[PDB]
Amino acid sequence: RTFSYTLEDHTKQAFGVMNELRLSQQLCDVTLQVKYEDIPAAQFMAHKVVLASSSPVFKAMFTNGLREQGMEVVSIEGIHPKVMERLIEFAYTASISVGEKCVLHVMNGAVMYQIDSVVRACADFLVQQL
Amino acid sequence: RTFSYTLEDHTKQAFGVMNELRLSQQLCDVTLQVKYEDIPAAQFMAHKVVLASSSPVFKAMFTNGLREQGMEVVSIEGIHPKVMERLIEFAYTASISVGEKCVLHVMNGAVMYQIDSVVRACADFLVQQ
Ligand SMILES: [Ca+2]
Repeated sequence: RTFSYTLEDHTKQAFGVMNELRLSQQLCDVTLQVKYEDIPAAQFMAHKVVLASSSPVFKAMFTNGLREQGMEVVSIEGIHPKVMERLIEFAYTASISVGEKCVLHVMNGAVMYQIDSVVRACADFLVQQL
Repeated sequence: RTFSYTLEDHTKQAFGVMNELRLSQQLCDVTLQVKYEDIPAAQFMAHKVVLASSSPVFKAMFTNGLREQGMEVVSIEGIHPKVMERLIEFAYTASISVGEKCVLHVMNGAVMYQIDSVVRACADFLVQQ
């Protein structure tokens, strides 16, 4: 005989704790430094695994080579802090919420990190405004 | 107007990748060394955030002390490797599967790491037997 059990809510509970840890700045091993014209650089701390889990681009970036130990700082250009903030929040929560006139720029930021699900959703939202 | 989107399956997909990373032994920042009487220590590579997300014991263990630089090796005693394996698998997949006659020792491990859900399921199983 075999005992089996699965907790249906597990991955949502778990992500809830991981997001708490991100906001507390605990266990974080990467800092995203986001530089946008004529405004100060912003910093977002996160966990590489979590970014990897949602984005093949971050996955490739953090499994390639092997970086000298500790806090990695990654320079990001071409994307507003607030777009990156929203992609990060998506990785950690499963949700994103954006002013309708800026959906195009979020989409492009999701393109850049190959977050296909938010690329599609953005796209479908733009197509129903035609 | 506002644009709103949630991907309902996101957290299952993302745990699927995190689990692949664990099995490919990439990005790992902790190696558990599990020692058990008259058997050599077994190693298990995992991601601290992930273990912390599923176990307050792991959470406390990795948030206490200093922001560790790189791979930490951690001695563990009082749990067979295979019990730890199944708890780690549970953390990363939401599922655990064990032969009936060892449910008790799995329950004990889940108590040790304060995985409450698997404690309750193991209890439930042992009472209706
Ligand atoms: Ca408890």
